[PDB]
Amino acid sequence: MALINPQFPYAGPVPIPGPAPTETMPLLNYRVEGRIAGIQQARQFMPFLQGPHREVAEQTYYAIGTGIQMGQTFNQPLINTQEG
Amino acid sequence: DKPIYTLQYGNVGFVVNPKTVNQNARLLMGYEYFTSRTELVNAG
Repeated sequence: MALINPQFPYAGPVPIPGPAPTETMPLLNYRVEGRIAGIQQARQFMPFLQGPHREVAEQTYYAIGTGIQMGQTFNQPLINTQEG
Repeated sequence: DKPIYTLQYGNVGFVVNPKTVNQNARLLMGYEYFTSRTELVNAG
């Protein structure tokens, strides 16, 4: 967006020496076929386990029984003959 | 106010009539003037 100087104008570009025209043109680089080499193993001996863990520990229980329940020799009360 | 402007060379001159002239005498002139460009600036 330059302003044209009317007192000192200039013309378009003139030819100048050039950079040997084939040396600015590249070759198209020619890929050969390739292979991810080797026979891959199916599994890996991992350093960490792959499953979930638990944040807190919960107390577990198992039921037990008591035993054969016996009789008893109670201390027996007195007879309510109007004193009680 | 009125500049000297001819179309033919020497059609106006500057005159000095000297009374005494020594050896190796000379006359050093100095001008200021407007000259023109052919092919006007033409707005670009």
